[PDB]
Amino acid sequence: SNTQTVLPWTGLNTPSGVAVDSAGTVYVTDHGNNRVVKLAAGSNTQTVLPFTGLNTPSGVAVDSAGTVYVTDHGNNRVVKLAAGSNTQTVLPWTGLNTPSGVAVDSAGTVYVTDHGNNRVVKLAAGSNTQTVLPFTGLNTPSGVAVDSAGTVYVTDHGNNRVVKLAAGSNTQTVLPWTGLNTPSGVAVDSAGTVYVTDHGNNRVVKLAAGSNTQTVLPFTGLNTPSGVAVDSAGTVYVTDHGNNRVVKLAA
Repeated sequence: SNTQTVLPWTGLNTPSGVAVDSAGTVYVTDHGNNRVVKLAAGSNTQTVLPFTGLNTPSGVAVDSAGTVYVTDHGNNRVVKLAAGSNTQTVLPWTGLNTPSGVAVDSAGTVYVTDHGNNRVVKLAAGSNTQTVLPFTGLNTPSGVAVDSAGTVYVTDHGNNRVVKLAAGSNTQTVLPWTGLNTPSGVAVDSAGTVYVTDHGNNRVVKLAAGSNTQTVLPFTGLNTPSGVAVDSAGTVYVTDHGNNRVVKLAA
């Protein structure tokens, strides 16, 4: 598709992050209202998830079980809420300063970019052992994604680059993403295409696996795109921060 759709949310303010589950439900960190909102596919009526005491949440992810993970930036913590529950769980991150993004893989491992500590950390499901991913040269990592192979993708906001790290590997690859400025969000689809939100150029770009040739996605009227998600159908969802809206673009 060539023309974007504005999702029927109400009362958003400076939305910071977006996730989408297998059922097409869309989840948004309504950063300016200190809450997390949820929208079923083909619904015009959001619901507010019963998190407690959030403060300018920066990012969101959802796993196969429908559990929702939120980087509660203002409180230096990451919380999760299982589907149907009213009790949030504070994850056992230690030494976590300012979480800027969160991703969860199919095995339930959680990945968090720590903006204030210039690093990316992960929590294995069940084990709850934090480890620091051996990225090198980072500078205020702003978002994170994980593909089905376990490759971790980080937007290295300070160095205008996207870097990836193969699972258990010691090889970090800079994506040959020409013209990138201040990347702020990342997502990866099942074909390994990478989607990045770019503040400097105020746009959303994508890069196919094994490609030097980006596409600028034809969104329109964006003011600071802040988060991005891609569903199994290839629909691209973007939080339009400066416009208090969430836009999407079918494949």
